[PDB]
Amino acid sequence: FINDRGIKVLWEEAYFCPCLNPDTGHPRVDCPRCHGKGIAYLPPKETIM
Amino acid sequence: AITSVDSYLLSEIKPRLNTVLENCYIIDEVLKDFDYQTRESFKEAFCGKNAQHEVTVGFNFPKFKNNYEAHYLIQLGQGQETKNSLGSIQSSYFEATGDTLVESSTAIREDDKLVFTVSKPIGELIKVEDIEFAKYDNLQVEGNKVSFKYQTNEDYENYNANIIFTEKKNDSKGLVKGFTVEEQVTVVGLSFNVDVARCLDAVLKMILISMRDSIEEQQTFQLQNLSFGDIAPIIEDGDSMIFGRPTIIKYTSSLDLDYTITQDINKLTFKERKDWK
Ligand SMILES: [Zn+2]
Repeated sequence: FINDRGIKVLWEEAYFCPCLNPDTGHPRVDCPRCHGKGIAYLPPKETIM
Repeated sequence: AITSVDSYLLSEIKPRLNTVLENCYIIDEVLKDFDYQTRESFKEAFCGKNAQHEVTVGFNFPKFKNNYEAHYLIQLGQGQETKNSLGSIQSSYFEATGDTLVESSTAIREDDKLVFTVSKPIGELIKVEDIEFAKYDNLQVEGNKVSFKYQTNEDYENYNANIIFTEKKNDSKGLVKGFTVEEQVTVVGLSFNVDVARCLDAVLKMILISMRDSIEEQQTFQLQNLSFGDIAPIIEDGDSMIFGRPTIIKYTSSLDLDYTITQDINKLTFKERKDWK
């Protein structure tokens, strides 16, 4: 039922990026692994939702 | 300079908090007025090198969960400019001077002078600890070294001192232009245990009193003034409430810039010219 009704999506999993400032606790705005969001993402996974 | 009271407070509070918490008799003195069981429970939980719990410090609005058992939240507040100088001239200098520093050093003999070596070029020497030199002592400063005549002072050939001084950036003239600001920062000790909130309040007040003597807020951030809020639930709809008592720390400080002057005049010259009308 879900495979019939859902649309194909790419799912990628959140984790906090280890670029957070050890004092201020905020992301580095230049971080390449996360583009200023505090959250980095694992490689994408194909799923239907 | 431009200044950031919040980052100053974070940098200053964290080491002081650690050094009090690793030292049991300090807490035993700070909490002498509390109920015996409150005191002993706090000292058992958070205090000493074996302490299994820990306190934490950081700015507000993190994206992660904090140690809500005991956490000092630092929260930058309001401010306003209060006093201005004529022409906005806060000061003037003949030699661009950096931050004030205090460093330990030892004398050494060199070529029948005593010298103290300092890690950075001395822009100005404020004090050599526990020494007042006479003119006979031929006190001189050069680069990053202080130098001091050996002849009468041989007993002090390894004397240990603290040097209070300030860096130099460069040899240039200018005007320090700026104004004074009065600025507030809030700090709150969050805990889901009310007795922990009350103890964190006491510890923070002790830390701020101790901070008043530091060079940082003797030279800048002057006139520390404290206000205290009610104890209240900060968050009320978890499986438990989180409590805290705010304190507001207010500081008076200078915001200013080094406006360097390139113009220099090194000779007047005179001429007479004749008017035949
Ligand atoms: Zn990052």
